[PDB]
Amino acid sequence: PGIVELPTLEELKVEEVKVSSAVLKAAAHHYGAQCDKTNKEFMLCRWEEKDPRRCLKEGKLVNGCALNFFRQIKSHCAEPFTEYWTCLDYSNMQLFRHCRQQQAKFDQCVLDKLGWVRPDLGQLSKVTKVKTDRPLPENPYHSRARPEPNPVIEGDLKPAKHGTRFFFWTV
Amino acid sequence: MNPITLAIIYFTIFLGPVITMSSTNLMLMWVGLEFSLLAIIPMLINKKNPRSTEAATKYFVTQATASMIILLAIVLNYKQLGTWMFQQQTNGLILNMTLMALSMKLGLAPFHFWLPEVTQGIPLHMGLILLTWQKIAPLSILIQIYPLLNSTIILMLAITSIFMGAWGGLNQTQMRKIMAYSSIAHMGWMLAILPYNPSLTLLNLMIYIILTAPMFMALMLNNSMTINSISLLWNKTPAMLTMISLMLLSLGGLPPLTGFLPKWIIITELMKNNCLIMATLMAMMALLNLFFYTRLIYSTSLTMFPTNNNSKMMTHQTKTKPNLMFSTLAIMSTMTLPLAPQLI
Amino acid sequence: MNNYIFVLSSLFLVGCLGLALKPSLIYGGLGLIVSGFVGCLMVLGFGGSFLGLMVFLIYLGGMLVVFGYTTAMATEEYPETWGSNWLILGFLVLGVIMEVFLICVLNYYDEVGVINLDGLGDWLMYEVDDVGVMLEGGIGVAAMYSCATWMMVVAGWSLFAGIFIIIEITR
Amino acid sequence: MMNGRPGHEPLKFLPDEARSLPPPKLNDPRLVYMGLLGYCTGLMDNMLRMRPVMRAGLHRQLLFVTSFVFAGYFYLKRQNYLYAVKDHDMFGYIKLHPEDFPEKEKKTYAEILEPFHPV
Amino acid sequence: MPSTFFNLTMAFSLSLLGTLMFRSHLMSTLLCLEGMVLSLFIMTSVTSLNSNSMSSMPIPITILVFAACEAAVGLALLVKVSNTYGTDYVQNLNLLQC
Amino acid sequence: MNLYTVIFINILLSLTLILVAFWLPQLPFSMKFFLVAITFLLFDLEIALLLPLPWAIQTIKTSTMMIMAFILVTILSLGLAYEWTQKGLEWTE
Amino acid sequence: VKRFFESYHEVPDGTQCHRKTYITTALGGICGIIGSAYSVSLNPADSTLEAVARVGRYTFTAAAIGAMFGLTTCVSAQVREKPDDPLNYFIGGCAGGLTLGARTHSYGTAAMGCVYMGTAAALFKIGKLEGWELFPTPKV
Amino acid sequence: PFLDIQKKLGISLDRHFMFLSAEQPYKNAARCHAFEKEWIECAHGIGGTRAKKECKIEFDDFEECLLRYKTMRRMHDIKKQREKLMKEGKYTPPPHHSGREEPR
Repeated sequence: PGIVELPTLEELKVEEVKVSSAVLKAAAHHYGAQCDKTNKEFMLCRWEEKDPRRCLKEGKLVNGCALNFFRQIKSHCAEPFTEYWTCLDYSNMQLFRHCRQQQAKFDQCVLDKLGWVRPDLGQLSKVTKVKTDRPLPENPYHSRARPEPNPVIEGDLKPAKHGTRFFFWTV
Repeated sequence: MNPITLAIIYFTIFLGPVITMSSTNLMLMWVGLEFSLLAIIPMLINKKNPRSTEAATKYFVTQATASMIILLAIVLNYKQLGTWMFQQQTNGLILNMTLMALSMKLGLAPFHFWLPEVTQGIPLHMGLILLTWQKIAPLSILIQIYPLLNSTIILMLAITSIFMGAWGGLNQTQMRKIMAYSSIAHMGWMLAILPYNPSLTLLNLMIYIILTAPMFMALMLNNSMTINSISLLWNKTPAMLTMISLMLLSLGGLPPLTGFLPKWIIITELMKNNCLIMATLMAMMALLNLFFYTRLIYSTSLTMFPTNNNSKMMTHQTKTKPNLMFSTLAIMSTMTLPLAPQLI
Repeated sequence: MNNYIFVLSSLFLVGCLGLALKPSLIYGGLGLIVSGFVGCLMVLGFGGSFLGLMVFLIYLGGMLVVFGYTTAMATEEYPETWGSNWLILGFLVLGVIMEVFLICVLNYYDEVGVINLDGLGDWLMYEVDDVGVMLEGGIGVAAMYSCATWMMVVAGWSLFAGIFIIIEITR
Repeated sequence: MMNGRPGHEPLKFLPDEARSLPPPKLNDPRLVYMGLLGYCTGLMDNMLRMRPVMRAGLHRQLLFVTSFVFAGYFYLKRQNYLYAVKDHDMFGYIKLHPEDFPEKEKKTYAEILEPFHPV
Repeated sequence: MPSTFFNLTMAFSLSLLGTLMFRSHLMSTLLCLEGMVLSLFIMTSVTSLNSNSMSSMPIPITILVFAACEAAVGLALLVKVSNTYGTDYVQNLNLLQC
Repeated sequence: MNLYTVIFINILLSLTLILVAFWLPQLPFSMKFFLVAITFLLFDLEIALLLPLPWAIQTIKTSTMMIMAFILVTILSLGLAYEWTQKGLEWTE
Repeated sequence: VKRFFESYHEVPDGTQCHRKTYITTALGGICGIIGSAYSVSLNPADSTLEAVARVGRYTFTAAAIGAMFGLTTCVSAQVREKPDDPLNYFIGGCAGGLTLGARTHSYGTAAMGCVYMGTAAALFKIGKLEGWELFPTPKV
Repeated sequence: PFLDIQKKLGISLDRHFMFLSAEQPYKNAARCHAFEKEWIECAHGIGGTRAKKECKIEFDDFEECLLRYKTMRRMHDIKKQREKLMKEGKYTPPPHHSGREEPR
């Protein structure tokens, strides 16, 4: 009962990042602000509409932004960024404790050559509105009308009539 | 049983049902049931004699199977829907299992062959509770879920209880077992009316309680747990008769008393709903309960049996156990028929 | 290693069956320990690590221990072994044959209901939060300390009363 | 049964809505009967504890009587309220759905034929 | 899931038979009770972790604790019985039929 | 698979040892014990209730977890002290 | 599928004796099995031999009762052609109770069963006719 | 329920997780949250027999989300037919299903 719509393999075929989790986890912080408008708008689309098949045009933009970001990081300050992830991936859980004095160096290089500044503590776990241009829908669940409540009975509450109406037990 | 233990156990017994009712979660209901079970067993087994221990084993085993069955029901409902409560969309087998379990937990038939033995092994001040504060929560569970029940088996169970309880009461002399069979029959009446109007089960239960509790007070008086040991009441204390006779005729359900009203309005409902055949069976087989109440009336009041000399040494003494609520409930049972509409 | 859950299930079945075919208690308690082991392993395969280990720690270590304790100190395996075990063993064999053929019968009438055999491995986990921390049963069981406090207080009272009940009984 | 009616204020003995109903004139036979019940209960308690009846426990009898009445009064109020509510809901549903109750106006004995049944 | 679940329900039914039919002992009955309880706890935790529900997980803990205490009092009763008769048999309980 | 391997290995090693062992050469009751086993149960159940603190603590209702913990511990201690005073920990018959 | 018990009223009381009799005999066997199972689970005897002997006694007895009853009611309906009138079922129940008494070796039980079972059957027919429902459903 | 002490006191002890889509601790929503949120909203304001017949289009979908009997059967028939085809010698599973691919 009812067909389902779907996109096609031959479309939605963008050239992914294909980069590793260590590198992503290392570069994230800056990518938290750089390329943030797009990602926030995409998460908003995905949370408003539960239709991944409608929230796609906001994914290719995301990946394009991330790639134009890693591109600047490849042009400038590459080796600090390579030694960094090679220092991280050594550990098991990839923590930011065993690489401190291999981090501020990369940070200062990225800064002295670019107007980025590593976010502070507790700067991404904060709701930030996002100004968009598309609208908000209603009935996102594609729900149906709510069957009408029971018509209520009302009127001044006066006493019984002739008694309890029980067998000759008038009162 | 020192006072701290006594108080804690009485508290848990007064709690189990309160939770079982005030809770809207079947797990909490089952929990309250287990509370009653546990906190009660000791009060049965205090004397630590073999009979008490045996009765405790029987009681515990049956009620354990019952609780586990109800738990199976709840879990199947969970898998089926997701909610911890019963809805109108549950495979009827689950309801039937729940009903079998509740029955075995109450004393209905044919799940009833464990009630007389236990109630004979027990003293009075615990059989009373066993019959009047353990059959409440299991009934609240039904009060909650009456619409979607299986009237067929409910009625078969009820009427089976009627027949078997009456037929056993015709014989049993032991007053404890007699009271047990009477409980069986009255709970049969309730379950018979239940899925049509629950308030009437509430009423039948309250009435059976108001008639039972004072009888058990009059027994606790003398620890006379036999016909030939209660016939001597007219020489030990000749006052309780004018009320015991009334209360037993009531339990029978004679019109001018109150015990009639329940059967009466129940038959009324069953006639509105076209169940007159089973109504007729119930009404024509309560007469045996009436019989073996009359046969004790005989032994006690309407005719005086041979006494025992040392009752003179007794009469030389005095006795001030019989509190006020006994008489109060006796009266508010026998002489309150004019106030049936104000009861509904 | 696709038949995993079905195997554990059949073994729990067989443990409960060896308990229902009441054997000598010394050779029934082993069936019960096996039952608990296999049930915990099933829970674990589903993902309730905390629940499985709680079982190992409480059921076996707490309840079966005292069951054997009480049994030994208060029971005697009188010579009721007129090859009773050797009989109920063949009876168990007949029952297990009955059950094997029963399932091989059912699978014909019911295919996508009772059991899906051709694709048995499927249909164990349905969805899962791939990028989500805090999704283990530890949190649900910890609930009692923030919400659902009624459970904790009720269990506490059950013990608070069971102590008095046991002691007042034994005397 | 009706415990789910619209806004059934839970576990409230007498809603404020039950002040627009005529309370019972204290001479009411039901209250009087409950008084008789209290008196007879005191009598029974005395005769059970083996005490002079009709001349003992006067304070006991007074307490019994007045408690019985002090209860019966408000219980009776609640019951009057329940019956009023039943009647009101019934008439309301009837006014909602008239088609379920065709106002059949009977015919006269002229037009209708009473068949015969002699002796 | 469905296969293992039907099998667990079968195991519950088998423990039911074990409790409803005796072989002249009482510890067997109580152990079958424990088997019931185990199957139930398992089915409940399975349902929960399969629905990904969490708040409903306290229930297995609750019922497991209650089964522990229940079996404890049952064992206490078994022990009183053995110490007042001389064994834990079942055919000794011919009393109360009078 | 890993734990399976390890456990099968350990079992097979032990059984090799025992097979070597076998080839190379060629009562009343004491209520106290039951009471102690019961105490052990009624404490393991407390343990099951009490383990989840390392995750119940990172929640926001500290005013609730702190309390419920104190409650469990103190009432358990009350039951223990009552058992003591009523002589469940004396061993003299 | 319950047809083996519903077919009894595909035709009215009349022909199809070979069917009505099989049905009544089946009910006899059923009630016999059930009563025998109860009286075996309880009030037991010495050997499985005597136990299953009691069981077979009860079962064959009830089977014969149902057979005789249904046969009488299929025969009277044929000869005394006033089918729907319940005297057919009453006479059938009387013959059945009389068979029960001839088996149990008791004229008193014979007559008691005659009266009771015949009236019960007549009332069953009255119900089937006037729609008196048993095991009803709630509609006040 | 029976004894509405809870509603009287305006409190809640158990009834805040009586069903699936209640407030889970760390916002981890359950499986059939939406279908529950619709079933309940249709079964609110009305009582019982109304819902047992005017909420089926909202409850069958829920029961399926919860169990997926029909999806199980769909996939089962698909795989049975595929096996029969690979037996008769007409199918030829491609790589993306047969063991490899060019993934992300």
